[PDB]
Amino acid sequence: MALASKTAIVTGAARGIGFGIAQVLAREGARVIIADRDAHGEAAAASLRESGAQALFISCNIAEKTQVEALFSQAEEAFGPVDILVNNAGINRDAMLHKLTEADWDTVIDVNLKGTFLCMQQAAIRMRERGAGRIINIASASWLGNVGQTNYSASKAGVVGMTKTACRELAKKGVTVNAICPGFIDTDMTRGVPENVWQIMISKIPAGYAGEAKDVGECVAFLASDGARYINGEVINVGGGMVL
Amino acid sequence: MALASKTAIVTGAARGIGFGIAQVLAREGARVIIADRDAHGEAAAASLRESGAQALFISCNIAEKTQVEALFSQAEEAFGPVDILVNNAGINRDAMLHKLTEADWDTVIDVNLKGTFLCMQQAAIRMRERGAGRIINIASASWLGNVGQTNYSASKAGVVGMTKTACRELAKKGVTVNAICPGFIDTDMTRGVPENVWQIMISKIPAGYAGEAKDVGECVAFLASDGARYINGEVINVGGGMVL
Amino acid sequence: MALASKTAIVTGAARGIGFGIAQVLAREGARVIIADRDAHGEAAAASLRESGAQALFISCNIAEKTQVEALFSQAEEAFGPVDILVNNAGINRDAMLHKLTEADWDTVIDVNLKGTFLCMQQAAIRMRERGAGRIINIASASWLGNVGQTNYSASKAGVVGMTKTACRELAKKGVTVNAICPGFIDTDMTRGVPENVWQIMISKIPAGYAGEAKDVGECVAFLASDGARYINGEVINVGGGMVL
Amino acid sequence: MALASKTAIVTGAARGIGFGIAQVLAREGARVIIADRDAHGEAAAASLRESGAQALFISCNIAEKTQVEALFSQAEEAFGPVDILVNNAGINRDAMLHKLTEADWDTVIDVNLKGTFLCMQQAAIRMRERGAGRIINIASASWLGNVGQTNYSASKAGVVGMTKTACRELAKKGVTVNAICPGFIDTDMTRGVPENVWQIMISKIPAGYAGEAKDVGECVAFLASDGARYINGEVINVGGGMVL
Ligand SMILES: NC(=O)C1=CN([C@@H]2O[C@H](COP(=O)(O)OP(=O)(O)OC[C@H]3O[C@@H](n4cnc5c(N)ncnc54)[C@H](O)[C@@H]3O)[C@@H](O)[C@H]2O)C=CC1
Ligand SMILES: NC(=O)C1=CN([C@@H]2O[C@H](COP(=O)(O)OP(=O)(O)OC[C@H]3O[C@@H](n4cnc5c(N)ncnc54)[C@H](O)[C@@H]3O)[C@@H](O)[C@H]2O)C=CC1
Ligand SMILES: NC(=O)C1=CN([C@@H]2O[C@H](COP(=O)(O)OP(=O)(O)OC[C@H]3O[C@@H](n4cnc5c(N)ncnc54)[C@H](O)[C@@H]3O)[C@@H](O)[C@H]2O)C=CC1
Ligand SMILES: NC(=O)C1=CN([C@@H]2O[C@H](COP(=O)(O)OP(=O)(O)OC[C@H]3O[C@@H](n4cnc5c(N)ncnc54)[C@H](O)[C@@H]3O)[C@@H](O)[C@H]2O)C=CC1
Repeated sequence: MALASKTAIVTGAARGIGFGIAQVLAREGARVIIADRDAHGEAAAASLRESGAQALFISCNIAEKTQVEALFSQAEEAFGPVDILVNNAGINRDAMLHKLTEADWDTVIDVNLKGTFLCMQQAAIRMRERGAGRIINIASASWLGNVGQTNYSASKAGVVGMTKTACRELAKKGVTVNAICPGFIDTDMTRGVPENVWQIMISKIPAGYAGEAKDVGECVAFLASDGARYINGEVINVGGGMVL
Repeated sequence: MALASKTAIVTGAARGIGFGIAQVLAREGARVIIADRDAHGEAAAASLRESGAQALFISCNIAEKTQVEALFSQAEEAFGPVDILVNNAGINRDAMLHKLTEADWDTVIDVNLKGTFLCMQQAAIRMRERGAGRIINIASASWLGNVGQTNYSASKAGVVGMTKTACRELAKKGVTVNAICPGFIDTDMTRGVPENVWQIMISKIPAGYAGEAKDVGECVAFLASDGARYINGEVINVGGGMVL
Repeated sequence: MALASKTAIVTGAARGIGFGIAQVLAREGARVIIADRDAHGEAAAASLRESGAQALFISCNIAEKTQVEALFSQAEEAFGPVDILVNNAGINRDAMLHKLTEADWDTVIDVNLKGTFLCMQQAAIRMRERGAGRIINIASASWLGNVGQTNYSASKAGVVGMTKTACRELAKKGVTVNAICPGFIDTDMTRGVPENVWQIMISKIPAGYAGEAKDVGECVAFLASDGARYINGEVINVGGGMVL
Repeated sequence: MALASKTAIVTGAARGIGFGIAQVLAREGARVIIADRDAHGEAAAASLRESGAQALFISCNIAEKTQVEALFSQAEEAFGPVDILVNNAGINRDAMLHKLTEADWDTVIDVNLKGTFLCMQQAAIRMRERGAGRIINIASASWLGNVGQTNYSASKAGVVGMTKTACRELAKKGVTVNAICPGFIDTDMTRGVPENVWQIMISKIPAGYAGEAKDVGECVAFLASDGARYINGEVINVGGGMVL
């Protein structure tokens, strides 16, 4: 029970990787705020409660500062000081560089990059006064480039930059800020693809299988623990050796 | 005369690194569009003309798609197909993570990241049809983190991500896309800093001095030449060995 | 008890980081072989036994293939199949590039690089047949350069290269191979340094203090567990955010 | 004529990449020492002389300190102070990690890593007193791992480590030390492979073709010039965007 008596916000935790992260944190004893724009977040929180954990859904669009301020206020009123923030919420609006619309650019930056910043900021305001904390950002293997992902790669590389900046500003205050880059993970987004394509992606992964949400969760749980106090500003790939 | 009969757009070329880049490109025979939001860009273009080069100022705010579309239209009407794009325009609005205003976040992302995207997009639309081209993005040593630069580091890491994405999309079309990360360069932006700070930055540079605009220019000119056809998706530091 | 019923070899585990790693692995239930060239390794093993763990010292100079073959034979006779190898043993013989003697070059490469290879090889021979395993190499922040460390940086960068190579060869066989780069850790090697130097290294560490052996140990224990099955070929810095 | 009145040693310049580098340096006006263990080096030097350049073959096995000392003595007696050292000489003795013989390990480290060190050392002794110089090391895309190349990847990552170390020690003395990582280059070593295999390797290169020796040469020539004085400790890939 490595995270007993700790409070964690996981953004985008209604489903997929976020939900897997929330399960693992809950398994290790954390009180978990499921922060999501979608109301299925209530079902995710309920699922954690049914397994014996303490959990609460808070509706939040991370791209809106006032909603993010409200998320942190409410979270702390309910479960006390936020020890752990996991910035997992994100979207794709893929297109080739020459075709990408301004709207599809704007929206991906707004959620993945700005939204992540807004949450990091709220965590930082609080954590720097308490002298403790964990911020863990979910980036992507696409941060060093991927076809069709000018907006997404920009946003996720941006997240890595902020991660490293925040490490420098907050490390002396007892806070760690790290990034995880999932490789190819089995979720709803990756499942709905022709089976021939799936096999091509698998053949790019030296380990020979797609990861699960819980593989990302295990790495988050480790970075969130006291044993990872000296890991700061890192980018850890969770992709079975896969070089995108 | 490595760039004879080539047309280059250099954004942010009214002063500083951009102007140095434009000088070197002009020295190697390029026709140079000085693209800048500031009207001093006319004086910069005039200075190149007085030295014997062909040059033209076009007023442009790279954050506005319609102005960027106009920049490329006019550039091509005047000097023919754009062979080389140098995305140098950028700004700082520094602040610690816990203090950074939403406006200061927005503006830096809008210029450095989105602006760079808009220009890359216009270049890509054209260059992929011609089967030739050079895109060179000026990032920063701050892309892997720097105190006070949550917004700036996000934006510049983002530029690195897009650079690598564009390399993957465009390399087979005979186009290279690379990034230069200047370290500490002597310009108007770095000169207007307390003298105590300047000395701290100098002591971080193994070479023992601040670089000049022309040092960045020389690297741009090399990447722009036919001899660098096989360099693609690279991040080259021009910082006298400086590890930020 | 994440490593119950697992057998681990930790090279260089008589003292310092190696001994800390061995403690943490033992705490999580592993049977630990203390492999070291120094006979104080018997005391380290005894200390683990006195705390309730199973542990055995085996004398070994990792630079000698025949001794490494003997280490693995004996280890397996005593505690059964080796599930985990931690290549921690290493030395410094620092000197500026222009002064470094051939003997001091030879010895550092022989231990840090070749020794690590020999042990990796023995682990690989066995692990690839069993379809399971963990190899964790202790590299150094010096792998991307450090004054006075031509031989050491060469050796540790070399270790990173082998780590990534081995990930590619072994991942499909259910084995992970990862590297940890400690930053500045408080051990016998770092304590025996002029006090003026110590203070300079501390001022480079954003966290504000030198790490302990157990900080490296916690990261090893995580990578050795089933929860890190999808982390492969990584280089994880354990240095309180320190950029050397 | 960017390198007029400069003296360059290129190791391994009897054929392949080394010979291409020597051609480009000679084209830009350098006096070139072809340093090689093979006597075909005399023919390579003769070929440069027939094109109008000044060139000299010196027999040298870079793994032997006394021969390297002799190489630098003779080179300077013939063509005056060595301004540029290109450490290109290297070998492969590939094998899987579990099969690699001790002899094949030893020989690759001895040539690629130790040999490169010995030459760097001789250059450094001289260049640090003169207050000027260029060292350019040919590494490989394999430095971040490649199947069957435990020894080669170790050796080439090692070269990158030394490169960065030497940058830190020598930058303040007006010397730059950089590394080039060729991707997939058309030489005698790469030509002797079944044509079906070659096409698979080509399809992994975003640029869509294999590089030539002269592509590496162009990058060396640039780094060797005065225009690259502010590039130091860099690893530049010359591989058409190819991520190994
Ligand atoms: N699927 C994969 O294999 C990989 C995923 N990632 C990243 O990991 C993270 C999780 O991805 P998945 O589970 O695959 O995605 P998903 O789409 O299954 O889940 C995303 C969740 O975030 C929420 N969300 C979206 N926009 C939001 C906003 N503005 N405010 C609050 N919540 C919002 C959604 O409602 C949803 O519940 C994302 O950041 C994704 O980009 C990175 C690499 C690979
Ligand atoms: N000076 C340094 O040490 C470093 C500079 N950089 C980057 O290099 C680039 C140039 O830097 P400096 O010359 O120091 O900057 P500077 O501030 O001296 O000049 C920047 C130029 O860019 C133009 N510009 C700004 N926003 C624009 C827009 N939206 N549209 C069109 N033009 C615009 C400005 O009008 C100005 O002419 C910037 O992107 C900067 O972030 C990166 C690392 C270090
Ligand atoms: N302390 C620090 O801040 C850092 C340490 N490291 C690395 O961490 C590892 C451990 O370092 P410390 O515990 O600080 O050093 P240490 O010198 O205190 O302990 C080294 C141990 O390894 C053993 N060893 C040396 N050569 C050997 C050989 N040929 N065969 C078997 N055993 C051998 C020694 O007998 C000793 O027991 C080393 O590889 C070192 O390079 C890396 C970065 C920072
Ligand atoms: N061919 C390729 O695609 C790639 C080559 N490289 C590296 O680039 C460099 C040149 O490669 P190639 O031209 O293909 O090699 P090559 O095998 O065609 O030529 C290498 C030259 O180095 C010489 N040499 C070998 N050992 C020596 C020693 N101990 N002292 C002095 N000279 C010695 C040989 O006699 C030969 O003339 C090597 O370091 C190689 O590992 C790296 C990545 C890809």
